Amino acid sequence: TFVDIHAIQTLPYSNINRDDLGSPKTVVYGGKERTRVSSQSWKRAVRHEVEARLGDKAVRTRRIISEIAKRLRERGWDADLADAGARQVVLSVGKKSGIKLEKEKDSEAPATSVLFYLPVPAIDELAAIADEHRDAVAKEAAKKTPKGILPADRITEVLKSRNVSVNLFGRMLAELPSTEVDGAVQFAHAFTVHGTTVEVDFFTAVDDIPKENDHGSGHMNAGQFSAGTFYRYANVNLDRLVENTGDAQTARTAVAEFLRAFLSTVPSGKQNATAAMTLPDLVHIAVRFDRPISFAPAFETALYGSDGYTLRACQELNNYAERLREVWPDDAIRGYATVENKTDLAALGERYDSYPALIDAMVAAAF
Amino acid sequence: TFVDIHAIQTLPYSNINRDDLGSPKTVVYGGKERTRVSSQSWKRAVRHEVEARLGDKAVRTRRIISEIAKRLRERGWDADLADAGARQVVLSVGKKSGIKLEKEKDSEAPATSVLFYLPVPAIDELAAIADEHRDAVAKEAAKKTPKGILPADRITEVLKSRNVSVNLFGRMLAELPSTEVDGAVQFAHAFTVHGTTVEVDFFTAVDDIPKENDHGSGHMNAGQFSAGTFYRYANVNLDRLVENTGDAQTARTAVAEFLRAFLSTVPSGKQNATAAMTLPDLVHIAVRFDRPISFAPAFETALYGSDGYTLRACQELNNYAERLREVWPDDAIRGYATVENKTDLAALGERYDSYPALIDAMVAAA
Amino acid sequence: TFVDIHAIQTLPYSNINRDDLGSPKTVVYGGKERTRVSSQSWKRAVRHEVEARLGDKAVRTRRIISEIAKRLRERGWDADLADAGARQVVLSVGKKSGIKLEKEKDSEAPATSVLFYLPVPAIDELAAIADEHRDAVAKEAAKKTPKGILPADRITEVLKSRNVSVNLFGRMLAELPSTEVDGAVQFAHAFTVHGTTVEVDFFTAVDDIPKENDHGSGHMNAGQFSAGTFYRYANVNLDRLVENTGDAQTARTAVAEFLRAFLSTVPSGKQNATAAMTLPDLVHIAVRFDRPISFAPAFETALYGSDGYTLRACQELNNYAERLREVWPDDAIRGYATVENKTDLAALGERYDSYPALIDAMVAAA
Amino acid sequence: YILQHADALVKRVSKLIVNEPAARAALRRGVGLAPEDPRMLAAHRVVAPYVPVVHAVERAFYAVAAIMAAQPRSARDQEAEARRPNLGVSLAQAVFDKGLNADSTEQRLHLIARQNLDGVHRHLPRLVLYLRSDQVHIDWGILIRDLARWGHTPRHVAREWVQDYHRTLETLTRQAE
Amino acid sequence: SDYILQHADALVKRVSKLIVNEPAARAALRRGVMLAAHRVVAPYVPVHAVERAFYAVAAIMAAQPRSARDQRPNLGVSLAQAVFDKGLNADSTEQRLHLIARQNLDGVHRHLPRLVLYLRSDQVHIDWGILIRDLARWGHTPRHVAREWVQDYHRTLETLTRQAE
DNA sequence: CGCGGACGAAGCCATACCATGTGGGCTGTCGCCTGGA
DNA sequence: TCCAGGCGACAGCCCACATGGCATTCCACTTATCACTGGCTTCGTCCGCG
RNA sequence: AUGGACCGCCAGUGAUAAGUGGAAUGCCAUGUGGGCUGUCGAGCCCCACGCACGUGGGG
Repeated sequence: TFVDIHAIQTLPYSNINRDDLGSPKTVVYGGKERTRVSSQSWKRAVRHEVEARLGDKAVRTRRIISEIAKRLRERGWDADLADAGARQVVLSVGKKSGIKLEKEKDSEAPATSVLFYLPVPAIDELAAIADEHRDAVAKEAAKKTPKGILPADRITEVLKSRNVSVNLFGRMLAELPSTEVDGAVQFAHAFTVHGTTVEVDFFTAVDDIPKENDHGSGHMNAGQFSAGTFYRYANVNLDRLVENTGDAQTARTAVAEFLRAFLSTVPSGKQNATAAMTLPDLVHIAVRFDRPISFAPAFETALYGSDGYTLRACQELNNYAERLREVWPDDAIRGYATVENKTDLAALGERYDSYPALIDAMVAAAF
Repeated sequence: TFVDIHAIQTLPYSNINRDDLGSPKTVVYGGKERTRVSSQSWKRAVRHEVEARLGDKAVRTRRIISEIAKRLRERGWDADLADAGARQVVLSVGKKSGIKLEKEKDSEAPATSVLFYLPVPAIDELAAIADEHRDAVAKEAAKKTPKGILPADRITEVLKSRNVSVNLFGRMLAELPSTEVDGAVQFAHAFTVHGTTVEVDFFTAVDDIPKENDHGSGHMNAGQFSAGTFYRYANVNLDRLVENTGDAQTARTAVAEFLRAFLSTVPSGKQNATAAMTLPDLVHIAVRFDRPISFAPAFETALYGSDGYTLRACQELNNYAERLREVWPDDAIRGYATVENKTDLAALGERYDSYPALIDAMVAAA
Repeated sequence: TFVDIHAIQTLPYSNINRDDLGSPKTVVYGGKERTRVSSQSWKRAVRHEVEARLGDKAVRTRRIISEIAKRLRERGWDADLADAGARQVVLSVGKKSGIKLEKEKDSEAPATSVLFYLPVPAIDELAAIADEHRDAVAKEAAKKTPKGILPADRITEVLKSRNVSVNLFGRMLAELPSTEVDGAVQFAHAFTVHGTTVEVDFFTAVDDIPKENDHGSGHMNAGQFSAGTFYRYANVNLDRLVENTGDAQTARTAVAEFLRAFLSTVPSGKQNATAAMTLPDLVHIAVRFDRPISFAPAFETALYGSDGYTLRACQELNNYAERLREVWPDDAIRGYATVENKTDLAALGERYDSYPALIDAMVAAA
Repeated sequence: YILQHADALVKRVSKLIVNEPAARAALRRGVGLAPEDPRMLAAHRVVAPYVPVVHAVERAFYAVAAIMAAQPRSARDQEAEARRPNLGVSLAQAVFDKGLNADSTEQRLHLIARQNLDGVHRHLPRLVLYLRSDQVHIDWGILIRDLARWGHTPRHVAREWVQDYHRTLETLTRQAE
Repeated sequence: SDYILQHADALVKRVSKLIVNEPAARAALRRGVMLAAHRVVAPYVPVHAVERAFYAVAAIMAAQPRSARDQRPNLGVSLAQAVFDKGLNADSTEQRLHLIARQNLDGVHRHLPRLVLYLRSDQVHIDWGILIRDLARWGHTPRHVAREWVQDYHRTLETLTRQAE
């Protein structure tokens, strides 16, 4: 009930997700530096793709007061009645003197101090519960320091509204641990299979209008960049996912679309100026019934180069899957697709013809 | 009578169990920092796995009053009769007024100061002894400050009910030193075999619904992570384990499942954001009849890199096991499995084919 | 006639014997802090192992009245006759009104103030001498303040009954200076060879059953641990040991088993959760006929690291033993075993093959 | 002499953490660590201009500034409600009023007072954050200057916290007649 | 630690006079930003990270523009003095100092020449001697010197700023 | 029978809440070769 | 023999970013243990030794 | 040769048994490094042959 997915994807000279100063994130694995792509980045691209197709819109935000007030102004409420209304809806949960909120701003609707994660119909329904108490909201707004008047039970029941992205990726809310759902997909960081140093790109910004006595450009900097063959992995705890979704068919659709989004997508970080759109050179899905397992140790010993890295990484992943398969014997299902027909990878299962076919047959075998 | 188990397991860029400030726990060994995984974490993951298979459910908790009250509400008692009942079961032990209880919550059974560790049938049976004295409990609730009325002998004998996790890991209870059981498994902390510094990972939480069309994001931070090749070790004192379990057949099942859970499991600390699930690249079980032995000193001199660490760590553990074997001669059994067919590890015994096979042949030799 | 033994043993991240607050005991040597293991802890592990093999059970206790009364109850005496009997055996040995006792807590037999150190057959024989005067003891219990009736000469001769652990470690008894035996083994504290600071582990025992709204740990705290390469040393005054034991074969067996227990054993302080069992990486036995000598001054200048400490400690002990040997020349015996074949330690004597071989050849040469 | 700088820092940091999050987040990530650790390379911007001109003094400033920025929002919302005591007095006011465990606080106080310059910085942050978890009014300027004088002799700052703690405990108990 | 500073000082004066005097060896040492180093700076070196700390900064010295070529605070003070006086942007040099102070040994030699040359293009005074003992000190303890640079920068920047009013 | 060694006999005892400020001392360097003094 | 010069030719300039964001709750344990020995005074007698 | 000379406070000791820091997270949106260029006589010694212009051999 653990769907493991491995994939070797070689990214050209680009910068997927930079650090806090421009440089690309790097790991120190097996003694050598290795550029890496954070897990949250791919998880975000994946979610936007999955929910993109399955138009669920699992909006993550802070300014819920602003949009609840926006829905209330669309449904007839006045500006102040809407603002005080939304602030009452968020403040009417009353754990510890109501919800915790940031220092109020001059005139805009303040943003809660905790990031919510709800679908859009949830916001609409919150505005509905707010609209059902018009008189009550006005009556509290007439005071100077109002309190909660909303039925914290049902609004608290609206915050528990899950979603495909909520089910897979999970949610956290400290002030309301009753709505906290645990994630079902273990997403790992993507590190290179070979040590790569960063290359300093010197770029200049030229001004298209000339003055005499100078030819200086509009700007001068050095953006860091790096290329390499990234290794990626993810696990899907089927049991817990079917628990979150409840049904088994919706769960099957969510895992199938998840896997297709995991292979398909590529982040949008510094991609407009360095097109790095690519496809994984190796895709290996395995269905394990005891515990998920990653092939990261295969890539601890860094690979020296001057040659290619796709073939060496593929066949070396093969060897590690072979010995690992004969050291932790288990009755599991294995399948893999590959964009190179030179070698034949035996230990990776039965070579399917294409990525979507592989995903379909593996999700099918996983029920 | 000492089942020793060693294992080299290389964990990728992750954070198994953070410290009280986010960073991973680190040792200062051989002069260099070395990230480590505390023993309590692996022991917790292991027990949850063993009791998972062996559905014994060795619940560790404080709120025993609340759950006993839950059992009494399931068995017909009223809310107040259940609460006062459970408090009577707890207050009728200890050589003083009762076991130390302090500051209750608001509308809910208080929490004992000390920590209990019992199986689920033990709690149920506690509710049973409480159920046999309905009238007494009701009569005591009528007063303002009740006292103990329950037969401390049998409830005290129910608190002594052991379990697989209780047998291996042991229990402590100050108000009842008669129920304190001594552990039979020595679990060691897992330190890297090479000095590793912490890696700061700047991260951001983008927020939808833009207010100013700015690229301003709901939240920023920097979480500490680290990777490396951890060394792990554990001992199983067969003698004391057979004493706790009593039988010799139950003990064998507990030790076999212990070793398999020790290799299989990995904690659940910051895994949803970094899948650090892995298997040990080297496993060495040894059966010693005189004293347990650890290979920690072999990894004191940190290993410098730019090369791999799996092969170097494996062959170096081999060398240390060989010279150590020829310096402390002993009649022991040795076997090992390995996920690398490059080198030949002689001193580690006879290379079995797989982890469960090695475990079967070694528990058998025990 | 002095068997000196030196040993370098690196203990991993652990806490052998904590202080009165959890922290590990530390010395301020050569200006720097250094975690240490007290001498009495190792001495206790050693004795329990030696007596373990040589099943002599040199029980050190206070409740001699409780066990003498138990022996008398096994042999037919009534509970009160046994209690009063034992109290007669203890009350008939001091100057008057017997040895000093403590306030009786329960109706249970009281505990004497001093610590006795006897083997189990000694207690048995004491119960025998008490049984030889059944009628007399019963007659004394009839009074309100009884006195001594036992033949203080033979019971005093029974308290002087030695043992292997009594012979090596010695005994003290203030109220009976006639039974005081002097120890024959000088045991030293074990300090690190490099400055080590303590490090805090943050642990949270979490409760297994969830609470209605929130979920927090059951208890959070932090224990102090430390790792490092300890230096250990001990002396065995053969002359006085053969004087205490009397024979030379029993003495030879006692010193051989002492050395083997000195290398083998490791304390039991928080080992159930750290698995800090190890062996000395270097063992140097020397037999000197003039005076015992320790190598502590060699390790005064603390060692800086980022590298290993085993090799540096080994070669530095070598250097100090070489120059020290050429500054205090003497016709002594030197032998050593080592768990690291990189360097060749010349000044330590002739490299034997293994620890038990080294001990056998050195005890033989003595 | 140092207390004055201490009051400067406590002033602008006490208003800084509540008035803008950038510095509170750059300082929060520096609790209990060395002034050169890369993770704290973002805190110099705010703290570096106030140290005067030994490393014990800078350790004191950075460590306690971080402590002031890592306290929970409850402790800051009460910290911003609007001779003088050490933190020992704070511990006694915490046990006597807010019901902490006496036998525990006593052994944690003697545990911390019995350590070296580095043990007070590793054991201190969780202790003070626990005290601010119970919202006891702790004085920061005295805490830092104390840590500053903690480096010349491990006797002249410990003994006064221990004796001051017990003194104020028995005065709070004798005053409860 | 001063034993490296004095040698570095002799090297900086001899190299300064040599670059303004002889253009041949100037352009020959500038090409590295390395045989020329082996024949020019080799007699001024007593760990190879120190030697590279010498010839690397020597090349940076020979690569500076003539304006700043014909003419004790560390580099942190130099950057603060450049930012306040000569209009450099604060939010950019701060980001650059963090960027440099976070890297390892091989990183500072890669991101340092561009910034040093750029601040030098405004006739800023760099006590090259201590810069050489700083890059030499980068091997012994990296985060300590980086700390000195960042905290020194902010320290003197706010000290001079409040000093200006 | 003659006697060693060890103890014991007391005199003695003891109604007109607050504090601490300190430090300072060690180290060696080059560019080499021809010409002229 | 020692001080001093020298040692083909090796580029100049100009420009260097603006903004926005930095989270919350909770948990902090128990009990048992804490030694004696003495540094006074003379003599007579008493139990044990030879 | 000093209110001193001679002069041991001292023989015995496990601090012990128990413990997840844990759940959540795009660092992002924008950039010419540019204008200019042929790589074409002092040297230290020996010997040989020499048209006293030099040529070759061994150091």
